[PDB]
Amino acid sequence: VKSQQQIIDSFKQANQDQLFQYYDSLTIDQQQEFIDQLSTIEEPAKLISTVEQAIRNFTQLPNEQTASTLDLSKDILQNWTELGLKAIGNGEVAVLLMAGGQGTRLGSSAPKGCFNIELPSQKSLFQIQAEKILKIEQLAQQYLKSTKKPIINWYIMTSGPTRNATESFFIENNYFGLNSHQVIFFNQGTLPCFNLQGNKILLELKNSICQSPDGNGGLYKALKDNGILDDLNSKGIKHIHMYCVDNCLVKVADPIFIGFAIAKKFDLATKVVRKRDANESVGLIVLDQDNQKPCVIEYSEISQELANKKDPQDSSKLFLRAANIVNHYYSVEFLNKMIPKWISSQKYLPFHIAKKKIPSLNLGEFYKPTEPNGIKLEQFIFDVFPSVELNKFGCLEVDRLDEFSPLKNADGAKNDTPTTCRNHYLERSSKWVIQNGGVIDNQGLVEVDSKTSYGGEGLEFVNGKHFKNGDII
Ligand SMILES: CC(=O)N[C@H]1[C@@H](OP(=O)(O)OP(=O)(O)OC[C@H]2O[C@@H](n3ccc(=O)[nH]c3=O)[C@H](O)[C@@H]2O)O[C@H](CO)[C@@H](O)[C@@H]1O
Ligand SMILES: [Mg+2]
Repeated sequence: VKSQQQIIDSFKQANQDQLFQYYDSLTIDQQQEFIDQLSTIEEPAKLISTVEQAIRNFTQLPNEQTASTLDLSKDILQNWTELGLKAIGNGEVAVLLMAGGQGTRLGSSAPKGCFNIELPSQKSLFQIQAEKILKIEQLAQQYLKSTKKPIINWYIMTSGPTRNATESFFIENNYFGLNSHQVIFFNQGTLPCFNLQGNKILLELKNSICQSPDGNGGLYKALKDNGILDDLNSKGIKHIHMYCVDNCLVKVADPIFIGFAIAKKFDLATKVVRKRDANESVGLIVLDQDNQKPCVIEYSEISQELANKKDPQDSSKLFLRAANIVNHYYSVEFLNKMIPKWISSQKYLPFHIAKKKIPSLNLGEFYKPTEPNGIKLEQFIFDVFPSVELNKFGCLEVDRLDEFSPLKNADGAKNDTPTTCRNHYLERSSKWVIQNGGVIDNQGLVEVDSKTSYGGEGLEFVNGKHFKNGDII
């Protein structure tokens, strides 16, 4: 621990004198708290240098590293399903939920997982995913003929701001049927916010700097610091499924995805769907021709010309169309070996710059700006992809209508709203029912309860039966 004076000196030597503009006029407790806040920032001069640093030839992945659920035979998919249900039934599968984002585009005070897309069940994203988990645990247990149901640890990464309401939500709901010990919360770190030029850290208040979650890429360090990686080893976990909280269709702990990784012996794998259109705000999974490594090019950093390139083999398609749906597979053995490397260098987790309108101290009191006035920093979870060996990387293309419908925007937008989430969810439910001989009245849509079906299976009993709009099956 450094003394109050030492923390101050270090920030001054890093040229952050603006941070102490009003220091002397603060009470002693405000000064002590400010210093406490400042001391969590490891090596400021470096960080400010690293931020300075922050301020192309791609092609499609080789066929050898790709596979698609829309092409594989029922037997292969069934075999992967079994490989995954076995891993699950043996207590080898854990799930990592990234829920540290603020979801600004959604305009809501509560954490996004608490969001209710108004399905007939009124169930939140969090509840939907928890029943998804209970369900696959049962499917795994049936498959293995176990007496006891396997447990799938659900590690939920929250941010300082989303933590209390998230944990409280789960407690208030008795964990949605899950064992209280299998839902494990841990906070990711933050990074200071900077001025538009990126050389000065912004003051939120006379005695506090503006800070924000360090991006989903800050998960690796949170994993190590919060003893999560330690827990994986102690519980004998071998497989990890990491996903985004906003996907209302997400197949949590999808046995097919896990079987796919097991079958091929992949250290790392990821899911993609066909890009909606040139402008869809999705990263794209490609092969960097320069180093012959898999990687993702984010939607906010790809050139307009490249996002619109037509495919040389087919004019009607976009050349780069493997949209990233934030569904990753990691082997625990790969994480044990790589996490130490990934968090001790900007090489695999470079900062990403995002201009923002940041409510903060005016250069002299608070104020809500109406044009960008600073930058937030973010590390991206996929920046470690090129560190994997190509033949150890897998890319599974899946069906969007069954696996990806994100909640990104408040109602009113054309895409990725509570309304599109709801419709996609009900359409998938209705299709499963109908696909099983069920009959839904015209203009009717039903909801399938995960307790009844994880993803379409076990719906045979629905044959010949009729349904009305809004029924829950
Ligand atoms: C960096 C990244 O993943 N980009 C992906 C993200 O875009 P996008 O920019 O929309 O990312 P989001 O901001 O919604 O974050 C993705 C996920 O990471 C979480 N999160 C984010 C920031 C943070 O500090 N902590 C944290 O836990 C969010 O809670 C969410 O579960 O989803 C798109 C699919 O919809 C993909 O095509 C993009 O490639
Ligand atoms: Mg292939």
